[PDB]
Amino acid sequence: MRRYEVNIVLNPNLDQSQLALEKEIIQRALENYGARVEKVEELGLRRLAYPIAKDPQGYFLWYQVEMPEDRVNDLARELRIRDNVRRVMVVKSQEPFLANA
Amino acid sequence: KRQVASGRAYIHASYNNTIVTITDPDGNPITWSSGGVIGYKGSRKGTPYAAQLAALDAAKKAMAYGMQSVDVIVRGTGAGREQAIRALQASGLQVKSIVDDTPVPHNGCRPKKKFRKAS
Amino acid sequence: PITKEEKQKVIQEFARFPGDTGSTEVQVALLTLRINRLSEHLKVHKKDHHSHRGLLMMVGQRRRLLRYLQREDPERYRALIEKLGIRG
Amino acid sequence: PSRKAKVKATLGEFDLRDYRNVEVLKRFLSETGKILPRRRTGLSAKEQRILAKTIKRARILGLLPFTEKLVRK
RNA sequence: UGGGAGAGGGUGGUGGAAUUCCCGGAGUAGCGGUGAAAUGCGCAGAUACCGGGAGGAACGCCGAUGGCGAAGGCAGCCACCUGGUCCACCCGUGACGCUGAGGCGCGAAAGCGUGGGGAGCAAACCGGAUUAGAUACCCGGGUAGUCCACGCCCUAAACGAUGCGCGCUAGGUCUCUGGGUCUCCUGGGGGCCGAAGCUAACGCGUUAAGCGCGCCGCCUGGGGAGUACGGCCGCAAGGC
Ligand SMILES: [K+]
Ligand SMILES: [K+]
Ligand SMILES: [Mg+2]
Ligand SMILES: [Mg+2]
Ligand SMILES: [Mg+2]
Ligand SMILES: [Mg+2]
Ligand SMILES: [Mg+2]
Ligand SMILES: [Mg+2]
Ligand SMILES: [Mg+2]
Ligand SMILES: [Mg+2]
Ligand SMILES: [Mg+2]
Ligand SMILES: [Mg+2]
Ligand SMILES: [Mg+2]
Ligand SMILES: [Mg+2]
Ligand SMILES: [Mg+2]
Ligand SMILES: [Mg+2]
Ligand SMILES: [Mg+2]
Ligand SMILES: [Mg+2]
Repeated sequence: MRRYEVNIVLNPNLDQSQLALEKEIIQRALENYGARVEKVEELGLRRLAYPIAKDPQGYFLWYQVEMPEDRVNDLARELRIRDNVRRVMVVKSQEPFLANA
Repeated sequence: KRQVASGRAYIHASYNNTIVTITDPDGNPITWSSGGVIGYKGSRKGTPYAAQLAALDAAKKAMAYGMQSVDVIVRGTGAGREQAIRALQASGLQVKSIVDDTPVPHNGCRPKKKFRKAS
Repeated sequence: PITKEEKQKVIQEFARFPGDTGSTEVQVALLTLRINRLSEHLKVHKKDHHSHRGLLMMVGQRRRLLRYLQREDPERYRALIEKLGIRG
Repeated sequence: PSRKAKVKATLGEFDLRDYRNVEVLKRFLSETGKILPRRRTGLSAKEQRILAKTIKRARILGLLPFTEKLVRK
């Protein structure tokens, strides 16, 4: 198992009806490939630097699983087929290299 | 005659000619001028002067429409550029701001041989 | 890649004795490990000519050590091979 | 010339690998979204490098700009 | 065993700027191009402007005078697979080494074959200029090609015009990457300046073109000529 991070910026104009309805699919696929929960942050709405998917705002969903390598890419295939999921960036975890600390 | 009031001016330089375009509050033009519009035909449509007239003229067709406030926006490089901006300064309009927004690619299309010679 | 546990096991599977980190036996075994991998890799990415040069690097290296073995301990040699599908 | 401050000191203890710390990274771009010249960010060769990949990584997430219009003038 | 840097390679995905085309809005007489022009495009409404969409190709700033690779050569971002390499410790093997005819593999661009793709650029070609002429430079278009897959081709100012490996012989200075008790010492790499020495000179100078040893490749006046013949390879162009 390798430690990864799964940034997800989805539709800001989403209600708590489907919001939780999309966070179940995410958890589904996540654990359907092997991802294992850990330090998770749901910062929420934020004004993107540039208009994305037509909208000038995004709802961020940062995670930190630890799934099987040869699966990761698949964990990204089915994680994008959603329509409210407008961005998926999974990137391996790496001890924070400080500087000027 | 929608009495625009306040809008934006779009200057456009080139080593070949200048063209100004006074648009409404957001995007949709109104009037416009160029070295062509006015008198000059050959390479004089580039000359700063031409660029000047072009701006002044383009601005008066804009006073008619009742214009007062403008947001200048520049694009390109050519003698005209700042000159046209400098002409719009006087003319008879309030220049709210000046934003240089030239279109530069993050390198995508091979330029014409006239713009390469450095591979 | 090749996990630490994965390697340390082969090193004990071949070591002539406790502490035998690097001997003509270990090395060859270890080498073969890498070769076999990189090979199955080049069966998929036939266009990775770069990794391929590395193969030749390894292959030759092994042929080197072995050429030593068969000369020093003609017996240890027949041993190694007859347990690595080498020389076929 | 570069006669003003220095994005290095004009900051505190931080992580260059932080592709989500918008408020700090923001500091490393000119009036325009162009990443800053090292001889301005005050970083080192190895920092300026991590930073770079960090920024560019963040831009994709949509937290940082790819480009801005040059105001003033 | 434990750390490190990297545009080293293969596969899949994905991001934004820009160009072209199409859709719509708003708008009017030109745009473009040049030393001047003109061809060309525009009232079937272009150019400039705004919003939407399609698509191909290439990655701005970072970026270096920097890095990686044996060379060719390699830079958006993420993941997977995979090569090389440096350091510390001195832990294991015990000379297991170096070079390398032939062989085999890799090998920019153009080119060839089959299939696909085709935004921009553009041999040939069609035009506008220039000119005594203009089979050119400048301008407008534009096909092969440039892109991808697979298979060929095997060439180059394929250059550091400098084969590989090892030992020895002042230092100074800048820099990339590592270890250390971190005004600095030590290792690996990239530069400039210079001891000794070398060189026809220019220059080289611990990254040798210096002092040496080892193995390979090659040279032997210019032209005829990288031609003819022969052989071998190639679908061909052609190559050795
Ligand atoms: K006309
Ligand atoms: K040859
Ligand atoms: Mg558009
Ligand atoms: Mg080169
Ligand atoms: Mg012993
Ligand atoms: Mg080739
Ligand atoms: Mg080619
Ligand atoms: Mg072809
Ligand atoms: Mg063209
Ligand atoms: Mg003629
Ligand atoms: Mg042409
Ligand atoms: Mg066409
Ligand atoms: Mg050279
Ligand atoms: Mg050195
Ligand atoms: Mg001299
Ligand atoms: Mg010198
Ligand atoms: Mg002769
Ligand atoms: Mg020839």
